[PDB]
Amino acid sequence: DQPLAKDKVALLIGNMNYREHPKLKAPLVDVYELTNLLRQLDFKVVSLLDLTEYEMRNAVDEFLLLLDKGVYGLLYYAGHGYENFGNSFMVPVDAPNPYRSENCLCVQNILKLMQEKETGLNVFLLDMCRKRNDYDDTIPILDALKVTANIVFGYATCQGAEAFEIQHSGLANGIFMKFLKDRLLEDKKITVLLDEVAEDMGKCHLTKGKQALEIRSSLSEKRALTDPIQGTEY
Amino acid sequence: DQPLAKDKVALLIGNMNYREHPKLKAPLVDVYELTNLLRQLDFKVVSLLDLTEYEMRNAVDEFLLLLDKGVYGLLYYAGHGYENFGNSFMVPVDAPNPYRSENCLCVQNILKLMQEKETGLNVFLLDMCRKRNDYDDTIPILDALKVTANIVFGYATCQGAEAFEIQHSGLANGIFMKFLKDRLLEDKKITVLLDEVAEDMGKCHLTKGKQALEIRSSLSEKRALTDPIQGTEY
Amino acid sequence: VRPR
Amino acid sequence: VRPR
Repeated sequence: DQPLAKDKVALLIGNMNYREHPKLKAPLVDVYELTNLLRQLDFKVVSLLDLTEYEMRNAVDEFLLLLDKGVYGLLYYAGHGYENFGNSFMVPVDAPNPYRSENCLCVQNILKLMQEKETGLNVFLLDMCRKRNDYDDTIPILDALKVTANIVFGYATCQGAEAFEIQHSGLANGIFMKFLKDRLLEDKKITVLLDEVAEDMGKCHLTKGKQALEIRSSLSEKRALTDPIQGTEY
Repeated sequence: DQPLAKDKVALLIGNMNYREHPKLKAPLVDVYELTNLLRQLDFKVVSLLDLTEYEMRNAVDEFLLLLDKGVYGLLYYAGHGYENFGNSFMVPVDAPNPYRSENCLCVQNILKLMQEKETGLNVFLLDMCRKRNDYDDTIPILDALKVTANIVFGYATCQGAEAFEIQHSGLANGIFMKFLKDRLLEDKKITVLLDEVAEDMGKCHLTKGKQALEIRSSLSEKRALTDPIQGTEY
Repeated sequence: VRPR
Repeated sequence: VRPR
C-alpha cells in the first residue's frame, strides 16, 4: 500500500541565450536548484542549458529511452514558450523570429511518447509563458491520449498569461522555482504539493494579477516524488 | 483568516431528452443529488433539466446576474458535450445532428463573464464527454482570461475521452457524481476535495482506462464550498 | 456504461 | 519582472 516507483527519471532544460529573442537569466539557477532537490529524492537527473532545437529533440529521445513500465518520469523546462489551442510549445535558443510550431517542441507529443512506455507517473513542470503565437499558422488535430490517470502538469502560469523571473535576476530564482523549491521535498502526493505552492505564490506581491500557478492533474493514485524505488530499502 | 464568501450561488443543468442525439438518464438524479448537497452548504441553487439552447443561454444570464464581487459561483452540467482546441462546449437538447459551436454554449465564455463580476471563486464541474466535434469548423481565438487565481475545473473525464453513466441507469448516479457526492460536504479546499474524488474514482473497475477525473485549478487561496457567508454567524 |  |  505504499506506492512505489520502478525508477525515478527527470529531464531538466533551461534556455537563456536566445539568438533572436530576449535573453533570460534565471533558468540556470532554476535548473541548478531543481537538479539538487530531485537528486535528494533519488531521481536520475539529466540537466541541460541553452539547447538548440536539435539538442532538445535529442535530449528528449534520451530521456524517453530511460522510461519504462512503472517509472516516474518528470520534465522541467525553463525558458521561452507559447501555447496555441491548448498545446504548449517549448522554444529552442536557435528559434528564428518569427517562428512556428515546426521550430519548437510540443509538450503533448512528448507526453504521448511517455505513455507508450507505460510510465507509472508523468509530471511536467513548465516554467514558461503561455500566450498565443500569432505566426503559428498550424492546427493540432493530435490523437486523443490514453486515459492513464497518472498525469500532472504544474504550469508556472495560466493559459494566455506570462511566467516571470526577476529583472536583472542575478542569483534569484524565477517566480515558480522560488516557491517550488521550499515544498518539493515534502512527502505528499505531487498534486497536493503543487497546490501548496500555488497558495505560497499567491502571497507574492510582484506577480498578483499576472502570474498564477496552474495545476492540471488526472493522477488518481496517491503518488509522490518521494515514493521509494521498488526493491531498494526504505 | 477564515476565507469568506460574499454569497454562494450555483447553476445546475442536466440534459437528457435529446431530440437528435442519444438520450441520457442519470443527469436527473445527478442534478437532484448535487442540488441537495449544495443547499446543505448554503448555496442558492437553480437546478434545471432538458434545456434547449435558448433556455441554456437564459439560465446562464440569470446565474450571471446573481454574481458579484466576492461571490462563489459554481456551474454544474451533466449531459452531452465536446471539446475542440481546449474549449469545452455544452450541447442543448435541441442541437441538430450534426451541430457546430454556434448551437452550443462555450464554457470559457461563461467564465470570462463571471470574472467580469469579480467573483471570489469560480467552479465548473463538467460531467460530459470531451471528444472533438469533427463538424465544428470554427476556431476559438478567444481573448486571454485575466489571472484571478480563483478558478477550479472538475472535469468528469480527460480531454479526448468520454464521461459515463450506468447503462439503463435507473436510480444510479453517473460515475462522476457517484464519487463526488460522498466528499462534497468535507470542509477542505475544493482543489483538495476534488483530488480525493479523483482517487476514489480510480478504484472503479467499470471505468479503468476510459474515464478519469481531471482537475484544473489556479485557485491560490484556500477556498472551500463550506466557507461561511460574510456577515452570517458561523 | 453509456457515454455522455 | 522579466517574462518568459
